[PDB]
Amino acid sequence: YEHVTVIPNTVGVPYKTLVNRPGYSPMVLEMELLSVTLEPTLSLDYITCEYKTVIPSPYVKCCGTAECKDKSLPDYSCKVFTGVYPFMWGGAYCFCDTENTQLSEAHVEKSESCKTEFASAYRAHTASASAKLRVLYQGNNVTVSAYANGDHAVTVKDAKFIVGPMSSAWTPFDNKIVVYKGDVYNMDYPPFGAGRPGQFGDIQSRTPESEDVYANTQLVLQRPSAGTVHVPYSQAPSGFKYWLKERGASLQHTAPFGCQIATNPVRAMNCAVGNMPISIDIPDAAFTRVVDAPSLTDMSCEVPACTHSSDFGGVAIIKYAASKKGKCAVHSMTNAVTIREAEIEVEGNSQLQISFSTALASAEFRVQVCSTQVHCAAECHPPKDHIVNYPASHTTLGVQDISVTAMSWVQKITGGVGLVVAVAALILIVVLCVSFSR
Amino acid sequence: YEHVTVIPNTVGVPYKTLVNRPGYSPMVLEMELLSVTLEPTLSLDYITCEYKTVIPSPYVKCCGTAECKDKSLPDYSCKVFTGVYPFMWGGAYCFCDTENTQLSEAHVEKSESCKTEFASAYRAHTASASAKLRVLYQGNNVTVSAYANGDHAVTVKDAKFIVGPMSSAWTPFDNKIVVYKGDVYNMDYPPFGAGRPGQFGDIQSRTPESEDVYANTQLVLQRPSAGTVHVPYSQAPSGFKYWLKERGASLQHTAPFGCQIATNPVRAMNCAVGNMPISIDIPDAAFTRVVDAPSLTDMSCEVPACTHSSDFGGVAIIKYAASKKGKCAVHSMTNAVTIREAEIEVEGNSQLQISFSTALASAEFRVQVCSTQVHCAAECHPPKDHIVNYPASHTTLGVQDISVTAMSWVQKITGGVGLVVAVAALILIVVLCVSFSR
Repeated sequence: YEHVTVIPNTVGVPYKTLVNRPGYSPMVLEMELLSVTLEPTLSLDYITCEYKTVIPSPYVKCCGTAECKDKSLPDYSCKVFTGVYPFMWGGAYCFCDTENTQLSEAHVEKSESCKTEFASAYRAHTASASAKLRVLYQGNNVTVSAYANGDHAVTVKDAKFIVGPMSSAWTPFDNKIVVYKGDVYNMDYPPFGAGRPGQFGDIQSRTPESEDVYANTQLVLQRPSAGTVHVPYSQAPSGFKYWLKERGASLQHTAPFGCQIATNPVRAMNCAVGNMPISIDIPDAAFTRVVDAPSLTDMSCEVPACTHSSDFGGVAIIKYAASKKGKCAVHSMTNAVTIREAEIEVEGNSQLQISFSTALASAEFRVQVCSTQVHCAAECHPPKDHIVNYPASHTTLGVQDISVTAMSWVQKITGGVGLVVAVAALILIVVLCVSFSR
Repeated sequence: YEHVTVIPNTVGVPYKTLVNRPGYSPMVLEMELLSVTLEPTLSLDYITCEYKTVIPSPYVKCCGTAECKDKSLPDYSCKVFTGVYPFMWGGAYCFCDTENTQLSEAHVEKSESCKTEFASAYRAHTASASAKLRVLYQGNNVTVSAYANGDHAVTVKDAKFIVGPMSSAWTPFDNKIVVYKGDVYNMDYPPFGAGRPGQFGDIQSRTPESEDVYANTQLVLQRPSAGTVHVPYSQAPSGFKYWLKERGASLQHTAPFGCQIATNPVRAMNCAVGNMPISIDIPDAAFTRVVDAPSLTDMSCEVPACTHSSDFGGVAIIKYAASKKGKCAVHSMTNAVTIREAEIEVEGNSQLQISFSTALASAEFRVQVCSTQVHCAAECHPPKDHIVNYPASHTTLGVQDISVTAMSWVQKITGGVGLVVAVAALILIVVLCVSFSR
């Protein structure tokens, strides 16, 4: 039997609904989203990582100039210094006191580490929504996994399930993202070949394995110090190493809608935004005929206590007379009153208990048992503890239009001045009428 | 020295621009898009391919009933038939004339073909633009390849080039596409698990090596014929084998803007749409001081013949005096006239000749030679040949007003009608003024 419904896109809250097949007993489903995953489509622009600077042993020309020369390497720089006279441990290295020169040359490369310590700059396109769901019927507690595409029907225990797409098209990932490990960031990273010295992207590669290193480190060689064979230089420190210190909190902490964020694959999970359609077929053997029911009548309903506790702070007694032993479903007709139970056993002339939850300070609602309906009404006290660790187990209040019973003061004063206006108008009509008549 | 320009995004047409550095003799840059490529970002929804049906030997129970054992295979079916009496080549297979039964069972799988003969259904998220370009200065053709991101500067022959961003989003791929080999198609393929019998998508899997076969063939078994041991059945013929026939024309033959389309990876090429921004920073060593250059004087244009052909249909001769031998730029100040040449050379008192292309019926234009301008004028006779095998070597006409000389017929009739109105209005104003003087 085909049935169709919509549940809010809120993880870990049970939403509960009535299958009402014509000619057969009703039954109550409940289901909850165990997980919802948005998963964007990623375009790699470039990999950023720590650079190394390569500085070969400097060539020193005794008694003449070294010729300078060009080379094509990613940030290559070169100079010839004149009037050097280096000493090594045993003596002066040069045969004459002056007219020597030192060539010096350097270039940047990816570090050996860039296999492991690197970050990825991605553009992120729209997302392959996926979902995981628990459902309960007649004591069959069962789980299903699916895409949210509104097709791809999954069968289990000869039931069949279809889900999505959700009404929301929001995602926390912006058009540009960077990922490092578990951390992923919305940031407007510089395009390939656009990155400055000493900032994220001062060195870039199209892929982690490519040799086409872009680098912009502003390396400058400097005059070697007196008597000494070293190669001094000046250069902006790694823009990556600085970003690792500066970066701040990733989307796992900063993101809207209470969502959780994960990597490989890049995912956003359990976003509390919008609502989700689902359709379910349950096998026609799972229904008892409307005459095979317990057949119960002459109900009345009673409320020992009620409290708007964000969970099942209401408790009620239902009186009944039932023709035989039989399993019975129970459900609440009104969106502002959710119910803990779903099915129960009845026999004979007796009474039964249920628990319920509401925002209402005066709970008025109808309970649909097996085929048959009863009205329930009681005053509901406020809860006493302030803050709690779980989301409210019911719909929000109609704050404009579901004020309490004993708000009848509003009707009492509205008639208390509405009749004053009525008499004022009727008086004015009579005196106006005689003034037209004469 | 840095110069910026924009050229129409139209492959294989050369465009011309004038390098301008104050205090240095000018030079002319010619460039040509050799190709431009859009590569869309693909997410694989599923593979499809020819199915195979598997039909094991039928179990025949002599002298009793066989019965189904169910199993979750991708399009499984089972049936049992009664009163069968199968023969084999030597006689009856069953011991007795009736009370026999044949179980028949079947399912479907991917064929073994699906590594070779398959089609691939993709979503196609936004593309990245790659461009291959030729450019010419200092007598040398040079060629550069870049991403058109607008920032990824490429250096070649000691000059630095940057290109893009692409000034339009337009892409020949729809949001969903399928590919086969070289063929790609825009089509609204059915979602995963949504496929109908006898159409594209009647068997699907999320990768070609996966075992997650969705299938919907409507396979149904039939009762065997008299005396015979086979398994007859009805099934919708493999919908991929029909789509290989019913295929239509791939986007390579049907797409807008005259583009070419190819696979590995999927690419659109040479879409003649929008325009391409370019910046080039040629070395300061390419210039020579204007105080040294052979700067022209007494320049006198003449145009022996002209036609608004789609190639260089007109020719001009310039009488000149020049102080010394040297290089000399030529460029056209009027967008409706394109000069063929670039950086000619000049000496003495003499003449030179140069060729141009134009849509103008009565070409008048200014030619900027080295550091100085001359005014040039002609009548154009229309080309004799309808149809040519190449695009126009000139700008599209500003036909909103850009038109012949001997349009002075407009000045004649608009002047005559203007004067008869002006005289009629003056006569009215005089008589109106003296009849106001009363």
